[PDB]
Amino acid sequence: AFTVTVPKDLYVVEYGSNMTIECKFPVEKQLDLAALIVYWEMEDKNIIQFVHGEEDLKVQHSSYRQRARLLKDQLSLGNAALQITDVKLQDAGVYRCMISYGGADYKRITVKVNA
Amino acid sequence: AFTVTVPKDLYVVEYGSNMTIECKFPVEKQLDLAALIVYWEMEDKNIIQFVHGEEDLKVQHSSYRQRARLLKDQLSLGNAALQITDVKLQDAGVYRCMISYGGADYKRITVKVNAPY
Ligand SMILES: N#Cc1cncc(COc2cc(OCc3cccc(-c4ccc5c(c4)OCCO5)c3C(F)F)ccc2CNCCO)c1
Repeated sequence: AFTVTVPKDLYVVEYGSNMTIECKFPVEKQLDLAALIVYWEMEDKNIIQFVHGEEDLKVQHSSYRQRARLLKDQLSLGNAALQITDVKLQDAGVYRCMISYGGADYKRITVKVNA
Repeated sequence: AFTVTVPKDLYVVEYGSNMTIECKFPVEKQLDLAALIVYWEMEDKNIIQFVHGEEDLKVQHSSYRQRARLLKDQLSLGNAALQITDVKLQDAGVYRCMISYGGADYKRITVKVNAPY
C-alpha cells in the first residue's frame, strides 16, 4: 500500500534561520518523474507545485517567494524536502505535503517560530 | 493540464434535506478505476476515501457514517458526486475534494446551511 511518511510532526525553529521540513515516499528502484506529483500548501497558500518534473514560480504565494524550494537532490532518495530559508514569524502553522506516485497520500506538519 | 472543476463553489442547502456537491475531473472515455483516487474532507474530517473502485470505510470518520455516499454511477461521466444526507448545521463549512487520475488537483466548496422557521 502507498503511504507518505513524516520523520518530524513538529518543528521548533528561530527567526531568520533555515529549516527543512521532510516527507518520505516509497521509491522502488529509479524515480519515474512521469508519475511524481508533490504539493506543499499551508492554509491553502501554494508553496510548491511540482507536477511531472515541471514547476512554475508564478503560482507560488507572495509570502513564500524566493525563500522556499523543494530539494530535487533528495527526491530520488524518496524525500520531498521542502527547505525554507530566512524564516519569518508569519511562516508558522499547519503545512500539508501531498505526494502522488501511483497512489496518493498526505501528512500535516506543525511549525512554531521563536523571537 | 489536469484540472478539477466545480460547477458551483457555494451551496445554500436546507436543514434536514440532502445535498449533492460535485467535483468534475477529465475522463478520456476510460473507467481506469485502479488509477482513480477520490478523497473528500471537511475541517480535517475524512468523509470519503475511494480507491481501487471501493470506498475505504475504516479511515472514514464515523460522524459521516451511514450518511455520506460517493455516487459511483456518476464517476464514468468524470464526476465525484459527494451526497451527504440529513443535513445539519455542523455540515456547514469548507469541503475539499482531492482527485488523483494520472494527474492531481483539489478544489474547495463552501456550504451554508439555512433553517427557515
Ligand atoms: N487555494 C487554492 C487552490 C486552488 N486550485 C487548485 C489548487 C491546487 O493546485 C494543484 C495541485 C496539484 O497537486 C495536488 C496533489 C498532489 C499530490 C497528491 C494529491 C492527493 C490526491 C488525492 C489524495 C491524496 C493526495 O492523499 C490521500 C487522499 O487522496 C494532490 C491533491 F489532489 F490532493 C497539482 C496541480 C495544481 C494546479 N491546479 C490546476 C488548475 O486548477 C489550490
